Amino acid sequence: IQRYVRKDGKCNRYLTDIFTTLVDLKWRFNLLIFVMVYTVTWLFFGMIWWLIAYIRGDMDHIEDPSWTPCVTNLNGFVSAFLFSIETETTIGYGYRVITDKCPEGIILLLIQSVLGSIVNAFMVGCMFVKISTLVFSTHAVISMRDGKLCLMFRVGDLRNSHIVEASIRAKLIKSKQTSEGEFIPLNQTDINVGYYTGDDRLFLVSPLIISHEINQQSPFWEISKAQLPKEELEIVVILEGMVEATGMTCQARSSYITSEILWGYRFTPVLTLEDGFYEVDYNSFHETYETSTPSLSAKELAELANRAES
Amino acid sequence: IQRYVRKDGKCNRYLTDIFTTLVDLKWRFNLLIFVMVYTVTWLFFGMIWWLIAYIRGDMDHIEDPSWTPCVTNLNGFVSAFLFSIETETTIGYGYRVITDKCPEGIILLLIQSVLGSIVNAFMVGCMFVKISTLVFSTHAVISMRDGKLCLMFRVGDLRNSHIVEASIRAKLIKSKQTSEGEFIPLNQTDINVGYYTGDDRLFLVSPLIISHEINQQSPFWEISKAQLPKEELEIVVILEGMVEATGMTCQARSSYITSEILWGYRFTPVLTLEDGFYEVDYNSFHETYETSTPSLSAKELAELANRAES
Amino acid sequence: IQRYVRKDGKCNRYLTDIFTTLVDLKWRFNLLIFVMVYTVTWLFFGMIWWLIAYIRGDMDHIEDPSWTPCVTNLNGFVSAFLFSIETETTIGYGYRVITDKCPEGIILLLIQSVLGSIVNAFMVGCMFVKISTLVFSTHAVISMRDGKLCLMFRVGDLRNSHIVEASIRAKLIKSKQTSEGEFIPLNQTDINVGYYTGDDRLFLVSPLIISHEINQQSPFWEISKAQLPKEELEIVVILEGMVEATGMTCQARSSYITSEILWGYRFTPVLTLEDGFYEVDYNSFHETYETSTPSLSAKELAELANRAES
Amino acid sequence: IQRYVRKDGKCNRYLTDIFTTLVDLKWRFNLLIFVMVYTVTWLFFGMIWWLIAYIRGDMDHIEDPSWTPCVTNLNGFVSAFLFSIETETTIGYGYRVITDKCPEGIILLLIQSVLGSIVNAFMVGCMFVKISTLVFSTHAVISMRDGKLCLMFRVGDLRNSHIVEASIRAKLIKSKQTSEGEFIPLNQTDINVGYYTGDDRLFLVSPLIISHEINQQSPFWEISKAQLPKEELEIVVILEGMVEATGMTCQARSSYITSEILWGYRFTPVLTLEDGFYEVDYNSFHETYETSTPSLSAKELAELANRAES
Repeated sequence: IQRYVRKDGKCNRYLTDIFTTLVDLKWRFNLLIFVMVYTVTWLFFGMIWWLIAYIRGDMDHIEDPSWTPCVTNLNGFVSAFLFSIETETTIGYGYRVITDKCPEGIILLLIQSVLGSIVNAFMVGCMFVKISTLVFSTHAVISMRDGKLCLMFRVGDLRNSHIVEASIRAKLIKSKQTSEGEFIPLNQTDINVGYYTGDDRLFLVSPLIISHEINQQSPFWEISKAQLPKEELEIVVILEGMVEATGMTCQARSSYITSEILWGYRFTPVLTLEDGFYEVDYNSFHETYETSTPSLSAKELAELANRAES
Repeated sequence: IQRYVRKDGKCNRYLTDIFTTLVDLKWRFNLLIFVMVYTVTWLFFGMIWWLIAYIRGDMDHIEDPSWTPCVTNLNGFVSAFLFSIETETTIGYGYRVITDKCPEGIILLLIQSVLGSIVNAFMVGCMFVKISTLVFSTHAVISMRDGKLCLMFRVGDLRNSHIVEASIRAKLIKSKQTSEGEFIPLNQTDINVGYYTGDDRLFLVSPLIISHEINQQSPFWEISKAQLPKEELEIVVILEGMVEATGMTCQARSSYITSEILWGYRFTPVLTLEDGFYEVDYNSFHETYETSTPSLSAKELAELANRAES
Repeated sequence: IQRYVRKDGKCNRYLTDIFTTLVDLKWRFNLLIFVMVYTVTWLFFGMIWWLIAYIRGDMDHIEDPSWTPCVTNLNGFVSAFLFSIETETTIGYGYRVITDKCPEGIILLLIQSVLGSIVNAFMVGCMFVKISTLVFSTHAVISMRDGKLCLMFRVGDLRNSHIVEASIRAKLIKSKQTSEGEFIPLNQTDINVGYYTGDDRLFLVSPLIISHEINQQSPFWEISKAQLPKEELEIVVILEGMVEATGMTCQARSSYITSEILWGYRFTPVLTLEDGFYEVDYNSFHETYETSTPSLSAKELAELANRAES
Repeated sequence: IQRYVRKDGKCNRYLTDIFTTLVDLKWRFNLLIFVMVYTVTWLFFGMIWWLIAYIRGDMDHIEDPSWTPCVTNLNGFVSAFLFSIETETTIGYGYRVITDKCPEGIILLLIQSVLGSIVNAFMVGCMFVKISTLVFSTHAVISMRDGKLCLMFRVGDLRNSHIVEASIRAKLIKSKQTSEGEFIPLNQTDINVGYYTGDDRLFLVSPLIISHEINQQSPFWEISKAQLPKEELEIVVILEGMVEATGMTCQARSSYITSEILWGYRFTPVLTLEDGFYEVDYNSFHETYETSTPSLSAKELAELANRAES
């Protein structure tokens, strides 16, 4: 596409996967499907019972002789759904005699019991799996901090709750042409976010600015304001944080195209102490303000520094 | 609050969230709620079942004249809750006929069956999730050790059962002022407790003093004894380890403020080995005993060594 | 063997183990064995009942007298499987009485009930455990990249969903000869695929070329194009990554024997770019087209470059 | 103790942990205890039913001339354990009267139902939790490898399964003495078994000799053969591996002592080729032989080599 990975976390005929994702449903949808399957099974078994009643429908409905046709289930009407409910739900009341010695399809009862236990097991499994928030800045910025040009992207958690001890990874994807003439459509170069020093794992208790220093080994070493607009480089940032309870790393992914990166601006502070509690403005959490950042190349700035040292 | 993370492990209208907290309950609380929901279901079902026979309940309670006004039940006005218990718990005794041929409403027993299965499934699921110790020094200290100024804090296991694969990470939170003049309220800079050499990952069999050397890279590089009181920088130290008995990872957080960071001290001995075993005293683990350590800063101590070189 | 680890992922009387793998069965096989075992348990219960009633199967069956050799149950000798189905499935219809005076032993019912509960409990857990792809290029290649010789192997995600957070680890197993004189049959030397730089934890949208630079530290540092056929060195590469949809860890072992690792070839581009249209074809993933890669030994080539520099 | 951690993996009043130990039982023990629990529940309820027989023992209990002393359950004798089995496991027949309209309390049925459901749920949960190989060389050896002194300890997996990512970590515990005169009784100093080079996650298809080179940073940098016995160094090695089929992490802990470390010893090849195919001999795993090595210290050896080369 134009943008490789979208800003939310997405990059840009099967009868088994539908069953797998059916367990991943809202509780109301799950209970609704759970009642519907049972109702269908009861209705089908009741229809089966009426088909077994074709043998004795009119011969001795109330004659009660020594042999009434071959009475099975002792029910005189098509409303034998009572017998079906009692057999499936294992609540046989005996008002309807389970069966006579007459050779009916007792195997129909064998099917109801196994099917019910199997349907019940499936429903229990579906109930078991079903019952058992990070934000990045809109515009990553470039600013001059502590004598070095740096690339800054802010990270936070919108909710008051924060998933502490997060880890950050940054990958710059852009096309590279090598010395031999090899063209790689999507070259991936990792960005230092403190991995060497162990600074990747950090606390986000407040919204904080993740900083990549531009240096000789950095992918941006020779990036300058002059050519940064044209270059199609794309930055993709993945954040993995283990939740406070039953912690598991959740991948919060964002992207920054050359348009989103801004030169000469830096994020505007989000923390201000009032009455011992630090006001956190999520409205200004993304907002960036102009700073006096040199427009020369980072390598050019280093060369100017060495010239000054002499 | 002025102190960011407290010493214990804490930093300083929803139907689903309360339901999630309810599954996380004591065993006694869980069995109590499990019996209470069933009792409510049985009582409600008894009342609703009583409503169906209201027309024939007084018409012929025991008269049964020529089997007329069939009640769709053989139950009497009082203690008809037995029919509710039989329907919900699937005992299905035939003393009271579940449903007479007279139709009335047979859908009441369908509702009871689905509700009972659903309530049973939810209770089983809540029961399934329910069934299925590190300590830090009160005061961190600084002393001269092995020719280098160092910062030490005790880390111990309260229970004799060991915690394997303990990893210790220390992050110092203080407000940095950049060269540009952009103020960072909560700048987090990592402290090297052995991450490079793999000394970070340690097996704690007894309380062991984790030590960070104050070198050029250390945030404390230029902290003299006079400076340590002045600065309000805070340490946050986290130990993540799994139990020896079971592979369950526990994360224990702790904090240290300038008030609890002492100078010219060293921890006392927790273990003295004699009589066939280590003599373990946790009385002295929190306690410290003073030492004579140069008041000059670590950078200043290296400067003093340079002066000795002259 | 000739090849240590095969190309797919494989390297080259117990009641508990077969039982453990039995839970890992196809859904159809599991439901089939479940219904079959339930039917078998029911068939056995019916047979034991005939033996229990064997003494009174005639004596009071023919007489139909009052409490005189009254049978254990009010059932006939033939079609007595109904009693077993009712007792085991907990239907308890009551046309046949559960136990009578002059019982002749009611112990069988206790055994049947415990066995039935145990069977259901055991086979619900099996149902629960049961209900609750990266391709490597066939031929690793050697190409001249960025002014240095490099060993590169293509990794492809067959699934349209992109694999995320993939870590690559490469180990060269060779018959190392020590200077001491010890001959190590299977000496494992790790290969640097970006571990220090952090490039191992790569993000693959499309099949990408994993590259190892042949430097002094590299195991194949002195390997030569003439000797590339001679050697018996084998490369084992393992990829552990998370799917975008799900965080599932997998292992994909591969082998690159002396013959499979070509010299002078570079991979075929998988991605087709059409005005922002990205197409990934796995038909061309394995193809390699030749380049005039320098055939001198990497160490020899570096030394020649050094001599040229002078 | 004399030895801190034993060679197998061990280092050297509660009503909650007993339940955990009971869930952690053999399958036979779990089914046995469950059947015993069911028998206890039924037997206790049956007595209680005989106690309910106190109010109406024989007034119309047998003869039944009138409804006087109409029984809660129509059971003539103390052997009313048929009623207990029927009520608790929900197979009520009705040959024995379920309830009457003259009872002294039918709360016992409610108690029986709740206890039975709770017992079944607990016994299903226990069954669910219940249903749902590394070895080291007996004595480590210090030998001359590739012209440099090294510490070698052989580790392998007995089962042929291809355990993956068998990361190995070595910690040397000794009573190190500081310049201050305060000696930590246990000082954990990390040993570089490949963590710096990324060689730690070794494969164990063939038993393989883990090698630690002795350099300036190595703990044994100054140790010598004749001086090895006097020292108190204790080496503890922990190996973590995963089985092929996404197996759970398995942690094996082993130890060594001063007299279990030997000089000029090389493990004999665990696998020796037979008939053109290498043969695995777990009998030869622990086997060692005396090899020709120099007896001087590693630091002293380095100084001697430097003197020879000036």
